[PDB]
Amino acid sequence: WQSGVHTPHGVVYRGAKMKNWPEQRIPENFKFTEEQRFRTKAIPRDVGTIPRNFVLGVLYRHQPCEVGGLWEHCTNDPEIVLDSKRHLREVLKQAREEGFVTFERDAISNEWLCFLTRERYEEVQRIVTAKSEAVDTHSGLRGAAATETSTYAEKFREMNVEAKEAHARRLEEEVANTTRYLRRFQQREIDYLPYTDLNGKVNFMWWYETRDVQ
Amino acid sequence: KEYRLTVPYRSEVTMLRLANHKAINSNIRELFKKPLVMNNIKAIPRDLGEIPRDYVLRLLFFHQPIRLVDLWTICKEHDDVPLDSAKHLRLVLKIAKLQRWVYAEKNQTNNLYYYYVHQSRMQEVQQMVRASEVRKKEQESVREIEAEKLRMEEQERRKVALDENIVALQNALVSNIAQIQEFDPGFARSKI
Amino acid sequence: ALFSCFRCGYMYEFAVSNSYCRKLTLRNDHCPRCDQLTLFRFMSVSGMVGNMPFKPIGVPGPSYATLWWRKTREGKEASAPLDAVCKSDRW
Amino acid sequence: RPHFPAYNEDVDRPMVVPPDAICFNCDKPIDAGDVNSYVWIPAGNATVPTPQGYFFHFGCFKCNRCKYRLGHNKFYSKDGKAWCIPCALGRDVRVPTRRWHTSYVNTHRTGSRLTGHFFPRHSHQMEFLFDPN
Amino acid sequence: KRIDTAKRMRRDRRRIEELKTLEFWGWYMKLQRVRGRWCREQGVSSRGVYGPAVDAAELWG
Amino acid sequence: GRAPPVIGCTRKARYAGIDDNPTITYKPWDTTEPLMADYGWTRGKLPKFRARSPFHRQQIARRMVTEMIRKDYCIVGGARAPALRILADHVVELAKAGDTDSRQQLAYFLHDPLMVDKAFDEYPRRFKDMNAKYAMMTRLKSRRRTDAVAMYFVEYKNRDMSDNHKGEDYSAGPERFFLPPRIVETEKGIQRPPHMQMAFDRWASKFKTEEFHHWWRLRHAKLRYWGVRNVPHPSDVDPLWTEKEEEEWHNEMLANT
Amino acid sequence: IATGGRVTNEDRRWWLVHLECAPDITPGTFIAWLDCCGTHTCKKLIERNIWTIEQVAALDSDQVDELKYREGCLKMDVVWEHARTIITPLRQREVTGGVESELQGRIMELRKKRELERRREEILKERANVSEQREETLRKLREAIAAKKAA
RNA sequence: UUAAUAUUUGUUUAAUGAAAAGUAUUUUAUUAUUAUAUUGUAUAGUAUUAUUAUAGUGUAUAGUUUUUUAAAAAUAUAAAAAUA
Ligand SMILES: [Mg+2]
Ligand SMILES: [Zn+2]
Ligand SMILES: [Zn+2]
Ligand SMILES: [Zn+2]
Repeated sequence: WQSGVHTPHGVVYRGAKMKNWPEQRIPENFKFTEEQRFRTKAIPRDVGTIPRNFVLGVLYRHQPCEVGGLWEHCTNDPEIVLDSKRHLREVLKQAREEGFVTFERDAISNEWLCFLTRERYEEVQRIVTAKSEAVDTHSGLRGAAATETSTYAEKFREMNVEAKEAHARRLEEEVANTTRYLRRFQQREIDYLPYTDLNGKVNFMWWYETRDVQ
Repeated sequence: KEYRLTVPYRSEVTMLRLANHKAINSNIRELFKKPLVMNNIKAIPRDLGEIPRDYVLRLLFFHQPIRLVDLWTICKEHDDVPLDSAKHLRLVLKIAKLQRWVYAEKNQTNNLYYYYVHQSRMQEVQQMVRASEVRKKEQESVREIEAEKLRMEEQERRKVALDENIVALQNALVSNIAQIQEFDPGFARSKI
Repeated sequence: ALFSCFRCGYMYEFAVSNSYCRKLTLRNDHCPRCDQLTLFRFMSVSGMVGNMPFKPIGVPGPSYATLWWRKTREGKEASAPLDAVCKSDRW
Repeated sequence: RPHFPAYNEDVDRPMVVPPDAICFNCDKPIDAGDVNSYVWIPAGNATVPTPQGYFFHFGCFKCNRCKYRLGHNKFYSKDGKAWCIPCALGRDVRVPTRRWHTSYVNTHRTGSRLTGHFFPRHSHQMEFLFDPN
Repeated sequence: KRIDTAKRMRRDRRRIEELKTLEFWGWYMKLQRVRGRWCREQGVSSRGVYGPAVDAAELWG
Repeated sequence: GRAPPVIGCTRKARYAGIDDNPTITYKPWDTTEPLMADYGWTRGKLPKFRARSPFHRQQIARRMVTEMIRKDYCIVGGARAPALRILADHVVELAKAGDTDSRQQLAYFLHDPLMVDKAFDEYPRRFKDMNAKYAMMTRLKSRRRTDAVAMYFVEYKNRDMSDNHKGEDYSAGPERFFLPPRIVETEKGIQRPPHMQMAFDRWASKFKTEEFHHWWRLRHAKLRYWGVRNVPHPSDVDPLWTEKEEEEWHNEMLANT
Repeated sequence: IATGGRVTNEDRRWWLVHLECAPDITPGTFIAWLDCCGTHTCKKLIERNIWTIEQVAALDSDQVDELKYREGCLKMDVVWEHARTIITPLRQREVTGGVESELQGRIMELRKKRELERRREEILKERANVSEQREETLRKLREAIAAKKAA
């Protein structure tokens, strides 16, 4: 995916980037032929466990979501694993096929929303809790830092309901800010390699790493 | 000898027609084409008893009478049907005739099923079905009450979910603060 | 061909060539819903992999079940909730 | 010539083995998919008990009253138990010349596969395909 | 006795076949994992004679 | 305007050239794409070797290409050799293209997805510096005694640029068909890809059991009952794999590393 | 195009006169439009970061040699010659569209548009007026029938 | 003599217990459990290693592993356009 040929010039997606994929500059006068645009074939994205779990975590964070702001929420999420809006749409389609999430339409705002199914909500909650525990185990801090974090968590728990909601809004906006800042220092490289299973079908194995950019 | 078999690129239907192996989820029609002493296909298990009997009894007491094709179509129109075929319906109706539940009277050119032997018990079963529908409505009212209870439980779930979101965002926040402190701690010390 | 999982009913489509005619009836494939190896059964028939001699690519074509299965997961009423996020035709 | 389709399509209503599954003569749990020792009789109905088809063990698909096989592989449900037609109609107990305490029936709905629900299920499902919407 | 023995033999054969298939699938997945590791270590990519710019263009898939 | 003296597509002789006259002629399928060529005796088609049907011919071609990609060479007989060489060229073309459609087409054609992966891994870097004719065909002076058919050694050209088969010697076969092939003294320290090494080790350990010795003696008995001569008695036969032979073969394999 | 082994003045004139058959081709269109630009050639050019006929025409002979004898593009010379031949009128099309505009004119364009919309409106006005006349005749028939019933 | 003949030509396996029949040198064929003498277990038939699944139970995804050949006529099958 390039900024000029697949999207209008000037736009850019704040997400994980593919490894060794050059972001080559495309001239402004570039245009596709009407017949050449039909025969364009895109590479398949990863709708696997990691992307579906990321999207399910975002959909559990925002209850419920809307298809318009879903990409904004995914970009604000710190550990984004999606490549672009096409990857997001493919992961949404895979979640719909698997039955994790359903798509409804609000008769008030005339917009499509993404709700979580009642049967899979328990598994989504389990996945979110496991991811939270993994992030807690991976995060490093000293004794005083851990004590301050525990005190802040206890204060947020003892706060009221609307107080907790305002605290969550402030926390998520500060998370968005710190993610936009940290993205300039490090990014997420997605690597892929095709292979063929025992059924003669071609599918890709994917790796996800983090690399510092200075 | 078949052109479809000699063709270099075989179709999926052509490859299906070669599924003569007696196996689970095989070509049932191609396995039935061979004789009964060759293929191990027993008789079709048709479930009879009160389960199809009461169903067809309700569906026939609703109309009183209907022809066999009309009864089959009206049954197939519904979603849950213990009957798999019109032949199954015919066997159930025949057993019911033998047990004196339905009786078939021939009109000028057709036969119609009626409930004359157990007409009192037929009305009793119809009233039982009506009371079952009333109990289903009462269960729907109880389900509205349980939906209010589930709205309370969902408010509790929203509380615990926002608490989990707070404890997660705080973890992501401290992780990003640690990363920014590792790279350039000036921004981390400015944010405190 | 179109296959369904024996345990959950998850369905995926993949054409079967002449080198996999033995695996047309039952496929041992990893299920994304069951998260493990499950047995897949043959549900509906697709056209073919190759081309019928002196016949177009459409011949023979998939059955009504395959065409209906696709139309429920990707179509007018299926992609409408997905055309608001990316509009797959574009990136 | 057989006049019945093969590989019944379950895209309208999938017929899968439930996770919890008991018998009709036994009311005891059965193996789900590891062993086909059970007998599945699907008809596409949620009617109690054991929706989308009940289940029987191979050894226990026999009549519950006389403890004998079935005549034409057709049992009669009687207040939760499976009886035979001579038992249900009230006739005398007839000992069969063939196998006594087991009936000729395939495993895993193989014998009840050629009849049941096929594609399309309803009439409104075909017009869904032939219409652009 | 014949009935029971035949059913038991077929069931045990089915179970052994299931175990064999499961083990072979696991071994093939491990094989693909090792192959991917070696390809990433040696710089080999099965994306053609071209470089990553073609895949970035993703005009051919 | 008028019509040619002979109208319609008329089958000409085997060595007759083209006519270049206006004739409404249709192709069965697009034969310009790799592995989709047609077989015939005209010049625009591959020489159709003898087979019971076009389906059987395509199956023979698929197994030929699979074994070719497997062991880097193949000794074939008759008209199968030109078809095998051209199909190997087509496989190399698909591998150098490296599209997902190319992967799927080679997977549809081949019998082994592991061989599909091996091809797409090795052949691009192996034939990056070659334009065409990636396979070499050599007509041997020895013929198959049974039917007196001409034998052909078909192989790939860039032997040294390959990851597998680097330094392999094909002047004489190995000691056993399950043992690794011969290696020249200069390339003794070469190393093979680990996935292919594990696959070969599994397939070779398949033959180290006693059930294989029983299959071997039973094949002796079958071919002796079927009238085939020069087949010794299963009492006189001896196993292909024994303990001391396996020990010395393991020593040689560790020497070749 | 065959070119028999080298691009000539006849081939350049061929490309020039065929440039009329592509009015929507701009100097910034994709490289797959150029003659003898196969998939291999297009992928190698995209590797070289060449997405445009302008960028093909701006190439050097040494770059063309690298693409032809080290990358594998056989007709790279033909693609480059086609680009260099057609690049000059494409710049004119992009800056002003001289050959496309001086022959029609905005005056004739607006005249055609206005006449088209007027004719399309007149086609429907004809049916409107004929239906009005039909309704008037129906009312006259009603009045005549009322008069005859009164008589 | 026909006869440089006709014919053969072994490169890819979808299925499960007897008895009649067949006696082919089963060297200790099996190695054991139970109990209790004695007796016997591998291979049809159509003049053959032949168009061949002997249908007595019983059910099933073990792929339960011998069919050459580089153009032609006539013949044999199968397909065979927007002509009728
Ligand atoms: Mg005989
Ligand atoms: Zn599943
Ligand atoms: Zn039971
Ligand atoms: Zn009974």
